[PDB]
Amino acid sequence: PQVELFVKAGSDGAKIGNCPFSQRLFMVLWLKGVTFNVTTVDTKRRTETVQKLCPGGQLPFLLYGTEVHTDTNKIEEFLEAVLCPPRYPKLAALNPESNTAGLDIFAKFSAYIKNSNPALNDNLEKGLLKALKVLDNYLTSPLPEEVDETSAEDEGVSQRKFLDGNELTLADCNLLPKLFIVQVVCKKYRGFTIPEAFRGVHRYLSNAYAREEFASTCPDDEEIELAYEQVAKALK
Repeated sequence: PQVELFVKAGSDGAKIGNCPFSQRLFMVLWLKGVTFNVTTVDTKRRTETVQKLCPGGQLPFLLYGTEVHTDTNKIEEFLEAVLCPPRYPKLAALNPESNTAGLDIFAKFSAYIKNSNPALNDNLEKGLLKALKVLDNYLTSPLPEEVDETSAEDEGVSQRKFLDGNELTLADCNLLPKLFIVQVVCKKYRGFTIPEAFRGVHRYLSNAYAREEFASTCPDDEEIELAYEQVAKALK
């Protein structure tokens, strides 16, 4: 059955532009191993097909067979439920807390980057750093599967590659595109990088950057910087 993912186009109206929902879904369909097409949508010059398919204008959206699905959380849940085993791997996290760890990082970033109040900058920076810390703690805390892990290097320190264990799950598909925006935008416009001190966060990222499902679905750095330029330059 035809699977077509419609995603935000970038600055030339045709390549993949900034959108962490679009990347999340691209990652979910890559991980499922299904055959799909991805179509970019220049929201300033929508085609008549797109206009007819998705009158509301939500983006990203999914065309499945003849059915149109909107809202990323809904599209992911639908895909998880319809692209299911034996044919397709389940990608849902086993540990519910894998789906919440790091949930506030993107909101704290957005507040920090859109801020133009010089007196709030350090406060918002610290709010971003604390959210990254919560994530780091989740990543260095052994998961259930690792209880009293006989093979641990350090006592009570986790070794797994990703949020929920050693395989990418739907929780990584949500979080990783958001962290990529954070890293790209914060480096270009605030001179901010995630502290090397967050060792769980940097291990997670090195492992993710080594996977093509993540690396090959990232928009070009340039598109994210372009999308964030106006707001991130507000701070004087």
